[PDB]
Amino acid sequence: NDELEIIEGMKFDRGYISPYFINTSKGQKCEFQDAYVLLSEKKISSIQSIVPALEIANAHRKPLVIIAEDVDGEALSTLVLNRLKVGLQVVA
Amino acid sequence: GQAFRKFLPLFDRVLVERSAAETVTKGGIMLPEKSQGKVLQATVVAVGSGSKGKGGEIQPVSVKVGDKVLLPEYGGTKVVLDDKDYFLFRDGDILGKYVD
Amino acid sequence: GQAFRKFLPLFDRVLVERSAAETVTKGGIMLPEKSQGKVLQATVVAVGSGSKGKGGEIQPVSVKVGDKVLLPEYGGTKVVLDDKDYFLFRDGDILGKYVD
Amino acid sequence: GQAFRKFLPLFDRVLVERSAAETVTKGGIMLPEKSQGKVLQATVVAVGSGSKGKGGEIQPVSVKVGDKVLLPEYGGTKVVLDDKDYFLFRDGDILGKYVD
Repeated sequence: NDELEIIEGMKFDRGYISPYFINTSKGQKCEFQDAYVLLSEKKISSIQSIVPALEIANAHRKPLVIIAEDVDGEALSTLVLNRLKVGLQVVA
Repeated sequence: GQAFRKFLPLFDRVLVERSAAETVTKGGIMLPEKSQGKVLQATVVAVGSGSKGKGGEIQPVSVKVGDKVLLPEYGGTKVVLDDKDYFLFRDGDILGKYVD
Repeated sequence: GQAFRKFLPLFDRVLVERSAAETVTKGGIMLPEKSQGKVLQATVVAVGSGSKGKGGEIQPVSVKVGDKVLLPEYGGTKVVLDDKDYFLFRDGDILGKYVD
Repeated sequence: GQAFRKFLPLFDRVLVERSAAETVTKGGIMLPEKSQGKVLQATVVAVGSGSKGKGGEIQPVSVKVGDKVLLPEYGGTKVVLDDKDYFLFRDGDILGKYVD
């Protein structure tokens, strides 16, 4: 049959990198409210470039989304680490 | 000169232990291990007798055991004692002393 | 020899603080940060005891704390004290003194 | 100075015997031979008379026969005595002494 689907908002066909950002205990979702956004054109390679954005997010105590060309294994290890212990709210 | 755990440097050397790794930041963020290099602040645990080159009497080392020091970046040998990495530098190479 | 904030150089060294960054020009224009390099005029804040190589007695450093000096281009190690970059040179390397 | 099996070093040298090969690990696993490199802990078996460079009187070697020492990584010559590899270093090159 025919279907009418009304998307509300914006959407792109690409998911989170590491399956540790899931804070939902539900159908495998990372779900935030009142989050920050970090838009990077080229890759986030090092620990150096990523730390200041996270210092902002933890200070203001809001989640943070990281939309970049990619999140390298070094900055990624920091993101997953800060996610799994005390519990900074991030996702890439 | 003074010794350490079954170890004693020779003539000029100084056995140090690098200080903490600085895993978290000051405010509230927290850091990995590939970054963060090797800490340059260390504590001296053994000291060699004295400079052999000093004519006649030996010139004893200046940094005394139990001090905190600012290490150089490069010069230094890795020694393993009781499965703890300690680093053996030369007395002339130690940059500063954290007196306080 | 004289110390600084919980820091003291060893035997020949000199801990200096580089002077301003020169952000604007003389007349009326204003400059970025990638240019302007590292300023060569600095102020000395700590001084090591004295040259160990001097036979018998140590030879004290000549540049005394509180002086302005013209640094060399290359020689120098970066030290961080209280989150302010200070640079540690050797006494023989310091070019000139701004006496006035 | 003291000798070893029909051998005697000259003026500064020190003949050591490298210690065990470390075939097995601490816990219970067991290792190959391409790995494990060359052991840096050795025992001194011959000692040369004394430093020729010392003006007038010779300055005798400091490491005395029968000591355990921390060898450097590179400096050293291979000698064959009774088909047992012994290594001949210079007295200044020996890093530490395992006093105990």
